[PDB]
Amino acid sequence: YRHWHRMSEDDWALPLDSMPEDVKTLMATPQTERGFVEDYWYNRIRGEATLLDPEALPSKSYIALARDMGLQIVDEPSSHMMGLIELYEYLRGASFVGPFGTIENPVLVPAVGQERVVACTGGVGDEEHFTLWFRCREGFMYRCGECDQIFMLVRLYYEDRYWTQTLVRDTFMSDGDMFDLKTLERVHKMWNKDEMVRWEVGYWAQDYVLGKGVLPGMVEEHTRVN
Amino acid sequence: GCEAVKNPLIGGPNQKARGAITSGFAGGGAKRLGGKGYGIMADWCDHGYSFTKGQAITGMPHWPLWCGGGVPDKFIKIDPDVHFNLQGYRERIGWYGFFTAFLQANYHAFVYFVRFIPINIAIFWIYVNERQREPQENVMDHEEFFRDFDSIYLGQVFDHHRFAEWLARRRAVKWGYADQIHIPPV
Amino acid sequence: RGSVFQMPSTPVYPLTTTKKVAPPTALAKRTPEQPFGWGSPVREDRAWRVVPRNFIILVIVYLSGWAAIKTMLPRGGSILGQIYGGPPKGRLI
Amino acid sequence: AYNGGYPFHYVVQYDDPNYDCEADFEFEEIPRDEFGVPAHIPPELSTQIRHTYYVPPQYYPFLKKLGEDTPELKPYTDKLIMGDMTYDDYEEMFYKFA
Amino acid sequence: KHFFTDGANDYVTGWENTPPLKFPASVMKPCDYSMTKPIPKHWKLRGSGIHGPENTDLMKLVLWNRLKQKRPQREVPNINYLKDSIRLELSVNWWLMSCIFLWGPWLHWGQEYQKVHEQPPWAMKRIDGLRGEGYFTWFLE
Amino acid sequence: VTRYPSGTRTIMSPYPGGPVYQWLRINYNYFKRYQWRRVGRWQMRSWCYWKAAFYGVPEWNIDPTKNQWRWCVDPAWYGGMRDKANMDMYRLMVYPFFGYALLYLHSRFKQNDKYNVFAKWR
Amino acid sequence: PPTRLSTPLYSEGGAFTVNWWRNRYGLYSRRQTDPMLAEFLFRQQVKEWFYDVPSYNYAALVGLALGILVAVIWRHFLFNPDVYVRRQELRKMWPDRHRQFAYAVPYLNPQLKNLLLPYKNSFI
Amino acid sequence: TGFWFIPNYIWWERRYAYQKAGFHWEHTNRKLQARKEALGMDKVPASGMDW
Amino acid sequence: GRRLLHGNYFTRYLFGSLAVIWIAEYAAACQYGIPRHRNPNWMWSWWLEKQNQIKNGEIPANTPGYAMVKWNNEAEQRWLKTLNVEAMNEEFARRREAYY
Amino acid sequence: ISTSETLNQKILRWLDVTGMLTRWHSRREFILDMDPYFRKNSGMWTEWERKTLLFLFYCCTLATPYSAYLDLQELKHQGTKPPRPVSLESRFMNQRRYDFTWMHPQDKFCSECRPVELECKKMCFDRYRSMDYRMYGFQRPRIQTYYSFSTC
Amino acid sequence: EWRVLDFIDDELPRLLAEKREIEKAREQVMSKAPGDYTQPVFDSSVVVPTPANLGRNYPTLNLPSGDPTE
Ligand SMILES: CCCCCCCC/C=C/CCCCCCCC(=O)OC[C@H](COP(=O)(O)OCCN)OC(=O)CCCCCCC/C=C/CCCCCCCC
Ligand SMILES: CCCCCCCC/C=C/CCCCCCCC(=O)OC[C@H](COP(=O)(O)OCCN)OC(=O)CCCCCCC/C=C/CCCCCCCC
Ligand SMILES: [Zn+2]
Repeated sequence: YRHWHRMSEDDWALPLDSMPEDVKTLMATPQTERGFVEDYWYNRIRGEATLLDPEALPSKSYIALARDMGLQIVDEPSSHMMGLIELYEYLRGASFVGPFGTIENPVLVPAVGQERVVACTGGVGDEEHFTLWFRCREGFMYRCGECDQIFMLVRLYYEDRYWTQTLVRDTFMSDGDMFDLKTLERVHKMWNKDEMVRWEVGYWAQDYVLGKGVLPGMVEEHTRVN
Repeated sequence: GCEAVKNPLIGGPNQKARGAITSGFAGGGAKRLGGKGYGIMADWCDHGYSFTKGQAITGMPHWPLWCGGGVPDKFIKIDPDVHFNLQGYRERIGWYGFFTAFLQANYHAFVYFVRFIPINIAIFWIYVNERQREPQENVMDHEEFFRDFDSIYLGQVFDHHRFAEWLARRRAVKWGYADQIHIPPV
Repeated sequence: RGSVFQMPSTPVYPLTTTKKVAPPTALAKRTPEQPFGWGSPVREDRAWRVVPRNFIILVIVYLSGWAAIKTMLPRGGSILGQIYGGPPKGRLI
Repeated sequence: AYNGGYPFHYVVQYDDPNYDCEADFEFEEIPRDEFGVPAHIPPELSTQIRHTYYVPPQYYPFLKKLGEDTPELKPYTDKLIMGDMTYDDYEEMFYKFA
Repeated sequence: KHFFTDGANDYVTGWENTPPLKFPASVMKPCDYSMTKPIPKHWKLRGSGIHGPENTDLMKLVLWNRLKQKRPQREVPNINYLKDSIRLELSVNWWLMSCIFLWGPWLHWGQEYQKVHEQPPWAMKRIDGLRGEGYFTWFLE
Repeated sequence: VTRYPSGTRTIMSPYPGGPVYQWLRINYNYFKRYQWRRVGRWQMRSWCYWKAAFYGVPEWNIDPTKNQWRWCVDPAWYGGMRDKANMDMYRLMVYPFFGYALLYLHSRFKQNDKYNVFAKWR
Repeated sequence: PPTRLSTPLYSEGGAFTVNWWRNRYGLYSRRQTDPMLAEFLFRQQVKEWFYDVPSYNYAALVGLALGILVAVIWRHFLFNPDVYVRRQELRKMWPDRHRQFAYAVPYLNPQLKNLLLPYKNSFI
Repeated sequence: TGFWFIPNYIWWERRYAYQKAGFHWEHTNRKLQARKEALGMDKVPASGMDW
Repeated sequence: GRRLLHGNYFTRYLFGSLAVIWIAEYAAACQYGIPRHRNPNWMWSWWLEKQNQIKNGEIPANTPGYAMVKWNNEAEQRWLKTLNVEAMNEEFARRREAYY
Repeated sequence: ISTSETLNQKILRWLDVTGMLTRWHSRREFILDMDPYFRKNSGMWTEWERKTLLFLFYCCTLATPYSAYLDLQELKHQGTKPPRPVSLESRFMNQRRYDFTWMHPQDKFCSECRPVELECKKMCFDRYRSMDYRMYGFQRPRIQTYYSFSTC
Repeated sequence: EWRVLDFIDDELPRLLAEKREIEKAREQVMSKAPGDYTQPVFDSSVVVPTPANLGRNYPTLNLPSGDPTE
């Protein structure tokens, strides 16, 4: 959005030193129990394990492929929530302009709390009036006293929580078959051999499953000076 | 008071039990000295580039802004749980620790003064070096000047070395040290 | 280790033949005693001792020299005056 | 058309595996760009050279499956299989299906 | 340009109101739905209708304005842009050259002439009997 | 094509140059890269005014939810005890300042002979 | 004033027109982030300030006041015998400033002074 | 407030009395005339210097 | 890339303003009939006549102006007691001989 | 004198003693004269930007000696500035309502002298020294000190 | 690739073989009927990067080899 500042380096990828060292437990943790860093590396390890196995991709369904990469198959419930989330974020630093509100289609006023201050400017052209500010509280269909424009408050609330991308992913995504560490090892040997590492994440991940320091050059990789 | 003050350390175990964090150094993770690491890695000592050794001690700062990002947990040394929670911190650090913390809180101001003072010393040297010297003869008699206007007003441009010598002899006469100095011949 | 953007042109990991023992922090793990920093070697915090010590010495030298100059040299208009501001030797006032 | 054409974030590569731009003070190593172009070849010249993505041939059957299931996606997948997909072609594919 | 302007010289965030011209309209187009044909009455409003990311063009603008921040190479600007970027720098440098090779020589000549004739070569010699160089800018007399 | 060490051989002439020339070229190259630039590297790294502003500030955690001290704590006290100590030290100087300021008022009051208001007419 | 963004706004050519104003209105604006929104805000401002009849009265008053102001400044510099920008006369004693004394009488007899002085009989 | 007023008060009162007695050089001059009277010498070496 | 000012605004309004100032000043001079011939000298007629006499050799060279007035102030009386124009001329003559 | 090169090449070689010309005509040589940290960003520069930068840098560094010459002549001129006539005290000249003490509010050194009136201060310092009070300055002849710019 | 280009003198025979194999594979996959996703038949040992040949550890060539005094 225009109100956001510049992408960080982390916005693209995370450093491999932030990979959890207990990979064996990481790949067995349920999604609802994974933190932001743990969830990043669960998806990256599992997603790259399937993508770096070309011979199996054509026989893998889009439902299974999306699960491996950690992408959520969309549906009307989740689409509604995500859309209203992105609309809330956009309105943080953007103007609020849209069609005239009526009983059939009230002006939708997203909010996290139970109230949001709103102003009615009336219709277009000569039907526009001076700003009339009012407090839009949930559970009431508001009508402007001047132009009769109907307003309504929409709350991004779900089960004692507000709506977030993390909440939407946890509520609607279902964990599939438990990730098999044999796949990690098999793909690791595929792209990492004879001092050539073409899957750096899988070389670090396999090292942790082995106990940290087992694979060649990994003790030297983990030895820091400050 | 606390163990941390008694035995200052940077990034050890049992930080919470030790009771305080005495080092403002943040970051690390470099594989070599002076190498690319995480965090900003700033301190009063043992950081940056060593002039005497001509070697890098820590790498360039990794800012927590767009140009960089967060620090991996493996290399975090200032735990906010212990860094904050200042309840009764004065008892943990003692009076000398309080003095140390105050002095260490002004590293930014110290960094500035180290960069600002040198030029000002140079400017002051200009003043001191000039103040020692006798004043030049700014003015002479109004009448005598106009009776020899051309020589005085234009002597410098025509021959500056002889004009300089003439000025010196007049200074020696105006301050009564003519018989105590030998003015070099031109 | 640095940015995720800088990388080697050829991705190679050395098969180190040296038999040096592994530094303790190289094989370390997060622990309840060490929630953070377990991958970095512990070091001495010289600043905590050197900053307050050096500051005291400089202040003592600064004040002691100032007192000395203003009490062990003849009275004068400035410090430079009290050092190089007397009349020429042999000039009786 | 932003920041004078300088990307805010970009990849740099180094030939020496143990090279550190912050610790070392040598004067012989020449950094490369994301495509591998050495830094001594100016941007105006390297940007004219055509760079295409080469995937291992074991991926061709997968890229073929994608094209058939989504015919609108087929022309982009065909370019990738034939080694004719530049970065610009990839960007067009990415934003077309958003 | 030196000064930052949100609309034109937005280098702090790099935001651009419209997509690159290189992109086909089928891939990305400027966010402009002013020409939308009238909606049939039997169509029903599903979305909010509010101007925002529900519109495809606006969504793609936001997406691109964030994913454009990483690029494999530089987008070389043309020489016209490069000249404008350092217009003041180049002009000041030429001003320094003028001050050394144009102002310098004639100023020296004037002083040397003044030495011999009492007044600069671009002044009217006086007869009043007053002494000194006198004015230098003759056109401000 | 033979590649010489950077900055050691001229490309302007097929003749490398005479002994004095080569000495000047080699030694200036060394002085710039390994002697003069020691000062610049020292100032840039060890005395950065912007690194010093972040001295004593906690690391920025990669986990986004572990940096809440950014808004839970005011920026003036991001430094923990160091920043609290600086405030506390200046706090200790309040009453010394009051005595000092009160003395100035007394100094002016006395110098203006305002204490002799009654003695003047007695 | 059109109410649909599809209907274009007429602009003259020159340095103060609808097109000239559009180019510069949003230079410092954080709110004009896309064409649709930018045009809506631009027309909103134009409608409010340039289609307001009474606003044009103030435009007349600023022009009149500024024109008088610029001219009175210029007149002092160009004609007032006591304002010196050149230095020739200031490098001479008062009795020798003939070129500056030439401004005196012409400046002492402006047209309006001759035209309005006869009307003192309406005050005395 | 009074506690820290005392040391400032004492310092200023001594300073004020000194300043009323004369300038710094008038003070050193009075000690020079006294030294010239003690020795009966019209001109004596300046302080910190020998004869 | 969008422009706010005239493409050559700095030179345009600098040289342009100077041109308008110069032209307006000429117009103002014409309307008031101001003499436009620069005189760098003082206009004291008696003084300029004394200066011509010096140039003609009627008054000896380097003779001060206070050696020619009919009223002298105190400081000029002080100077007249030490004034020797004849000696000054001889000294200048000696300098010329040495130089050549 | 070497005959293995042309006269033009010899002149250019000597002007390249510091490598300036070589860095202009070789991109590789310019990038390898940068310290490694900044060499990382070099590949993005255009040749237009690179040579324009060198041109601005070279013009500046080549004019510094000229400014240095102009400044030295200025110092010499001030070091031997000609004496000027003593000012007659005109109708509105040398008006004083109070002594000059803003520099020394408490000490009140040289109350009669003006802030940078060096000759008045010298005689005033002499009085203080004659009164057994040391003052700094105005004692060494100019020609016997370094950096005076008054020596023949 | 640019890194390989620095060693084209030695890699040329492999590069020519690699070119042929990639072309064979492209042809086979393109010509296959829709729904046929079998792997192409080619010699992967000459194609880099692939599991069969993960490449070579190329030495840096940024080393001066000339004496400035000659
Ligand atoms: C067939 C066609 C041939 C045409 C030939 C054209 C020849 C033209 C020659 C022009 C020569 C100009 C020389 C100017 C010398 C000025 C020297 C000078 O003043 O130096 C001092 C002065 C500073 O003095 P200060 O003491 O500081 O006093 C002033 C400030 N207070 O320094 C400067 O001005 C520095 C700049 C010096 C510039 C010298 C310019 C030389 C120009 C040569 C041009 C040759 C053109 C040849 C064309 C050939 C075509 C076939
Ligand atoms: C960039 C290349 C180099 C340029 C170098 C220029 C160097 C000199 C610059 C000096 C300052 C600018 C003015 C120059 C004026 C030149 C002509 C001149 O001498 O003018 C003299 C003349 C009067 O001279 P005197 O005969 O002594 O007086 C007689 C009785 N009144 O003065 C002027 O005209 C110049 C002073 C006024 C300048 C500005 C014009 C006056 C009106 C100002 C209006 C201000 C309000 C806002 C206006 C907005 C735009 C309409
Ligand atoms: Zn309404």
